[PDB]
Amino acid sequence: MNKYTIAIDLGYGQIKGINQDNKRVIFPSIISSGKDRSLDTFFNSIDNIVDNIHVKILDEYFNEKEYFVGELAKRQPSNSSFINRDNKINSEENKVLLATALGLLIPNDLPNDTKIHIVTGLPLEHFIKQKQALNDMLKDFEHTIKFVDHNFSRNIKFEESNITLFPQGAGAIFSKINNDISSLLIKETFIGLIDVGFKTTDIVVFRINKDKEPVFEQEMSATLDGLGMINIYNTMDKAFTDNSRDGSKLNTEQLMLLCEEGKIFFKGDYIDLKKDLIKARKTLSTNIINKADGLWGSRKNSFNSIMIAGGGGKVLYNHLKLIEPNMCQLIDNPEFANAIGYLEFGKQF
Amino acid sequence: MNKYTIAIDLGYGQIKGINQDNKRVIFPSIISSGKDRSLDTFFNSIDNIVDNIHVKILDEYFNEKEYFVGELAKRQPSNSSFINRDNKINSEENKVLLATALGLLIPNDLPNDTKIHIVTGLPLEHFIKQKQALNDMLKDFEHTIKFVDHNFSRNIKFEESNITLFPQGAGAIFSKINNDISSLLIKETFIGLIDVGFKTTDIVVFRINKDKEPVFEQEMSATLDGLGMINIYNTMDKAFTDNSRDGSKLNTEQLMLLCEEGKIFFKGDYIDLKKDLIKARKTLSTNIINKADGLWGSRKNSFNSIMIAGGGGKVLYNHLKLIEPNMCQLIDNPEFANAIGYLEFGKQF
Amino acid sequence: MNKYTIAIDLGYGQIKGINQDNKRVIFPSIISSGKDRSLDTFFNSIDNIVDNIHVKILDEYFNEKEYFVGELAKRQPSNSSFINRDNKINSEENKVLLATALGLLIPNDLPNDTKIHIVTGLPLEHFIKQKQALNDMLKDFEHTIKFVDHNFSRNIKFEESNITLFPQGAGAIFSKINNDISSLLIKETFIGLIDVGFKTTDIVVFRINKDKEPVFEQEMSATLDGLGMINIYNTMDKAFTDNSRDGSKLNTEQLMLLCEEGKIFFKGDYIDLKKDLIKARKTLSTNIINKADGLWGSRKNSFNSIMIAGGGGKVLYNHLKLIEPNMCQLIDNPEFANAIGYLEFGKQF
Amino acid sequence: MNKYTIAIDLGYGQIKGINQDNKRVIFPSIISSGKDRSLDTFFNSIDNIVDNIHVKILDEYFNEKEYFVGELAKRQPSNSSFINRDNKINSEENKVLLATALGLLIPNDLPNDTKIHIVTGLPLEHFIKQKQALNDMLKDFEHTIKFVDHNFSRNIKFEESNITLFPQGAGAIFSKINNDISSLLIKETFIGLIDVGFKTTDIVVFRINKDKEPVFEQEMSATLDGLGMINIYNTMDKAFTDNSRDGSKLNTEQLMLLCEEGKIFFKGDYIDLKKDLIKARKTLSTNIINKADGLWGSRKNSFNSIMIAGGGGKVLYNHLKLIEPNMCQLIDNPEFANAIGYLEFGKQF
Ligand SMILES: Nc1ncnc2c1ncn2[C@@H]1O[C@H](COP(=O)(O)OP(=O)(O)O)[C@@H](O)[C@H]1O
Ligand SMILES: Nc1ncnc2c1ncn2[C@@H]1O[C@H](COP(=O)(O)OP(=O)(O)O)[C@@H](O)[C@H]1O
Ligand SMILES: Nc1ncnc2c1ncn2[C@@H]1O[C@H](COP(=O)(O)OP(=O)(O)O)[C@@H](O)[C@H]1O
Ligand SMILES: Nc1ncnc2c1ncn2[C@@H]1O[C@H](COP(=O)(O)OP(=O)(O)O)[C@@H](O)[C@H]1O
Ligand SMILES: [Mg+2]
Ligand SMILES: [Mg+2]
Ligand SMILES: [Mg+2]
Ligand SMILES: [Mg+2]
Repeated sequence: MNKYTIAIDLGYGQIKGINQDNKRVIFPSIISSGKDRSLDTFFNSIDNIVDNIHVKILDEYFNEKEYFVGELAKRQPSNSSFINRDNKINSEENKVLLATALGLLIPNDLPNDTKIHIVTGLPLEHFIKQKQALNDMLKDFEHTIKFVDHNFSRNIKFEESNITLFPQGAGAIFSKINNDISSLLIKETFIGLIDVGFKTTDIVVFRINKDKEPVFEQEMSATLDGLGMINIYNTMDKAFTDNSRDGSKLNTEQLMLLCEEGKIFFKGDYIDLKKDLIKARKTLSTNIINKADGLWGSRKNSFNSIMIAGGGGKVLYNHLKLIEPNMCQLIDNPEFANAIGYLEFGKQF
Repeated sequence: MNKYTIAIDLGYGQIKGINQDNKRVIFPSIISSGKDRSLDTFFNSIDNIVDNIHVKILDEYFNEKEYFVGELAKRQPSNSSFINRDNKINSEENKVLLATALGLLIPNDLPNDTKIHIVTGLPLEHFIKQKQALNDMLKDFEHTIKFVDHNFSRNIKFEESNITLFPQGAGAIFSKINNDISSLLIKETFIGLIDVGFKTTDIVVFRINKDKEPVFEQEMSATLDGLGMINIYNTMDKAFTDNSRDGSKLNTEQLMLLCEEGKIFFKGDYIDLKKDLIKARKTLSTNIINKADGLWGSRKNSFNSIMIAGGGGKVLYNHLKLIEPNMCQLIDNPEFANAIGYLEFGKQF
Repeated sequence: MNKYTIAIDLGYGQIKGINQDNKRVIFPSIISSGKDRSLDTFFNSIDNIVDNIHVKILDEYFNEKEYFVGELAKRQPSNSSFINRDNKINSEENKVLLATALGLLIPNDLPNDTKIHIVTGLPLEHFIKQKQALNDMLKDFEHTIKFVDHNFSRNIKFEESNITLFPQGAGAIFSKINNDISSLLIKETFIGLIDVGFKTTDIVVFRINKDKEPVFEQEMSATLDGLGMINIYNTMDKAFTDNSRDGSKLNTEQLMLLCEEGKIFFKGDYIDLKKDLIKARKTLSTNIINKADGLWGSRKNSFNSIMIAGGGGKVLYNHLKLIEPNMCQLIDNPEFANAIGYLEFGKQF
Repeated sequence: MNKYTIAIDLGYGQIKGINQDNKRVIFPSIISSGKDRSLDTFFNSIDNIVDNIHVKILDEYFNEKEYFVGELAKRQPSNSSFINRDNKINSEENKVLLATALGLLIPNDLPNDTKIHIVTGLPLEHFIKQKQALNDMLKDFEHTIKFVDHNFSRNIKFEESNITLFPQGAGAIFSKINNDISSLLIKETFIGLIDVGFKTTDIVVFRINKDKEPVFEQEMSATLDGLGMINIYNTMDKAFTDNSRDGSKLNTEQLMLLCEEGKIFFKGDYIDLKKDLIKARKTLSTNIINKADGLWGSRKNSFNSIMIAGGGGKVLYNHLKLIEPNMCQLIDNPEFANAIGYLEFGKQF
């Protein structure tokens, strides 16, 4: 047979991905130490493997460690703090999250003719800026996974001509909608793509030519580092200490429980910040419009399609609608548009 | 040895050039600053070198200033003005346009005893006026051009008796038709050449003598200063602001996009002004018919053929037909009539 | 700084060189003084500059010394001795011969700051011994060349980061077959490269690993000093005194003229030594294979392709076929095998 | 809008083409340089445009060359020598011939929003192997044609989903008889189709199923590369030189004239080679039957219809009948068997 293909996302909110065979996984970017589980196995059945990933990671050097990752690390109070996780792409913590989705997307008993073409990504301004460290790490990568409670290993090792990078959401509109939007693109019109993530937020536009082929705008597209969904979590934390006034702080779970709900269950009571929830949501999306028109002068008048994506874009649709109503819309998977955009435009390989 | 020859046109609509190979280049007269390009190479194509002219310029102090020019400069929001770009031929803006067309037309590794001829143009009412300023500038020219992201370079330095100054429209019908009009001309008549330039329209006529040689008449031929395609850009500019009723000013790109077609795209929908485009073209056509008859009394009634040139000569031909029907016609290259007219008449030396 | 590239050789029989632009020269390594060529100038057209290298050479103390070098010096009776030539890489001979092919391959129209990466060579066994002396010499190099009878000159000076030092036969099969022998190299084999030069004979092998990467074996690879084409010229010279039966002896030009053909025209008639030319070339070919197997035991069975290099192997290929038939083969440019190998593997910088 | 349909063929013998309107053209696959035809215009009236295709074809950079092509090229002594047409599918020989019939088969003044489906083919073994080689060449096809002496231009540029790819001889029976031979096809037999091409004769078989539908066999069907009418031109070329006994060689035009007649005229005489023409036609027909039954065991008895095609099939039908009498019939248009088969099966899209 031929060599296999995997597209995953290294997004700091939740690690996303979808393979060649349209199996997809998603889990928050939280890791923890792993400890052996037989007791809770007896009480509650682990029905979703992704729900309860306890994982061991092998190496030739014999430096294996058990890890709780994702949802199983989210229940941990001893997990990663996640509000200040470092953006070192070559870090050992990023090795845990990346090696997690590998065996999840590799089906059981693939032959040796199959070799995994990984397709991952960088931020837009960090694409050229942070290319070589991840190029070094994926060249460096040589491990073997071990699933606790499911008991099947995957030797994971990558040569060159098996790795592929693209910028964040590059093929999300260069592919995956580009056959669909051929009805809408006509002549010299900018289509708009916005990806609202946790740490960072990217807005990317493609100029089409007279020949109806898209071309990239590096001066009409940039990376909004420091503007993202993490600012809502940083605001709603400070609003909770404004609402509790004890000095008490939510943990890593209750903070991430808040900005989906707005009504935290604290001291047996619903400490409410519903007004401060919506105000922080109109805070962030308005701060995007200034950064949108910071790259968009009179050229906003030539737009024909505004698309938004990202998990933040799911919960800021009407908040970010005021860029251009009756034109802005929502992509089918706001979160998975990076990975499928890495998939379909990765199907050049 | 002999010296290689490149003919270029410094017309303000678009810069047009050709060398001894008959290799021809053409690009608009729009410049912008040079910005680093590594990201856009990963997205789209570079192979259209005319489309992507990022270019280093070494100066007499040999200090780099990068520039965008033409189509790459046209997509910039901070490009040159181009609607009131300076008419000074000694401008550093013109230093960008002059060296750029040379770099695409100097072949790789010419012989060392071969040097460079250049044949340029001046406006017909400005050739006596603006002769020695460009004669100073062409002799002062010592620069080194470096194509960014195509990566080949030329050190270009001229001396005296290498440059050649003719008026604009001098050799377009002196040469370039002399081998073809010999079956056309009869005796003691005039031929018609009207070069519809962008800012100024050039009108030139030749008397043929008894020996069937073109002799020039400066009293029946002059420059239409201020009359040209730049009036159509000014006319349809008001036509879009009056149709939008918003103060909606087009940029440099949309304005050239408008008067090419008349169907501008504006905020999700088209603003169609195809009707007023005919009215602006009938205006400029009438602006040439009446100014022709000032130079042409009943001496017009002794013509054999009328050719028209310029890029604006291409778009007017149906409404500029009514100067003289069944005698007016179009030259074979309305854009390249100047530079090829500079070329063969530059081969007199 | 788009720095230029020129790859040269220091071959005793002749100098082989090529630039970045794949312009290549070849000329014998024979020097003489320079004398005023104006008399022959009116007689015969001095057209081939490579045939007619009368060259003016300055130094740091501006001491101009004209030299006949190459083909014209070979025509001179008072030439370089060249069959007992000193092997000092820092010789004035090598100062001229290295500076010879520089200006013959330094192109026209170079930028002001742009330097040239020079790639050179050493004998393989002496690459440890003589690394300092050429690095002493290339750092020393500060001169100015000038070309008599072709009316152009070049500046010539280099520093470090422009120098590049790979041995003879190193990059010839490392690169230049790199993506072509990759389909031939499979697992745990050796590839054979033998340079049959004039004075020296090189043997170099490369173990390819499991990972399809060549690795070097210094103990299956050696420089056979004292074996080469210089034996055949010295053998047939005494044979010329034999078959002439008079004690008469050739000159240095007839020395290289003989064993290219074997039928020297002497005293109004040919002198036939064609039998001994077949004898000596088979005799040297016997001495190559035996000393090849001096480094090659049963590891000759671990070969998959043998290539030969140098000017001698081109005319020895029928008699050098006996190493391993249909596994041994001839490289396409037997002279320029080191040169292009110096080129692309010298293009790492 | 609605898109037109033109079916062409890239046959090395002669180009065969038809449109949606059944207006069909045929001309030999020979090109030559073009020269100014006005002297012959006055003597003989140019009526047949296909006889007299002098043509000039622009690129997208205003480079174009004069070309005689076809019968007009067969009158030229320095034309495409027709034994050495370029086997690269992206050759300029292919480029001019492809645009030739497309200039001839697009009627005048079609709407610009109405495109044209082009339907092509490849030899059967070379179809999938060279599919993307043609697929990029069809997308690269961007030209503008100009006919000398008839003076009507066509703009010619098509992308993907404007093209159509089915092999040589595939749709010849998969359409145009597949909905007509249903009285003859019953169950589990094989229909026979042999396209006798110039270079390559194709053998293709369709099995019919239980459900009275054709299914393809690839082990009973093959391309005979090097078997075709090109053997006869090569054979009789020796036969003329063996009968002349002088070394007098026929030209390209006398070659094709020979193996249509067998009686060339030569220096006041007919050099009779009719017997050698009998020798070639029985030999080639025997060679086709042998390679047919190489692919065919006792499944030759499982036949019900044997059709043949090609221009060679037009001139070998008696000798090629001897596979099976009363079953070896001839198709309607032996040249245009691919053409209408490309047309009607191209009407599926
Ligand atoms: N149902 C939801 N309710 C509230 N917030 C959500 C929801 N789904 C996703 N999010 C937010 O979106 C973020 C996920 O963004 P994502 O598309 O993964 O971007 P990145 O690639 O930067 O991780 C999460 O941090 C979360 O706060
Ligand atoms: N296809 C076209 N459609 C509309 N306008 C055109 C077209 N081609 C050229 N032009 C017009 O012609 C002008 C080019 O004139 P040109 O011959 O370059 O004269 P100049 O020497 O004054 O620059 C442009 O400014 C443009 O408006
Ligand atoms: N056509 C030829 N006929 C005979 N000998 C040749 C021919 N071409 C090259 N040679 C021999 O090859 C030698 C050139 O070897 P070369 O590859 O330059 O090695 P080196 O690097 O040691 O100089 C010359 O001395 C010459 O004797
Ligand atoms: N009337 C004819 N007489 C002799 N040969 C012919 C005649 N018509 C066609 N042919 C032969 O048939 C060939 C044409 O084959 P064709 O069907 O075009 O196949 P291809 O697709 O390979 O070009 C010509 O080369 C020619 O030799
Ligand atoms: Mg993201
Ligand atoms: Mg002009
Ligand atoms: Mg050597
Ligand atoms: Mg055919």
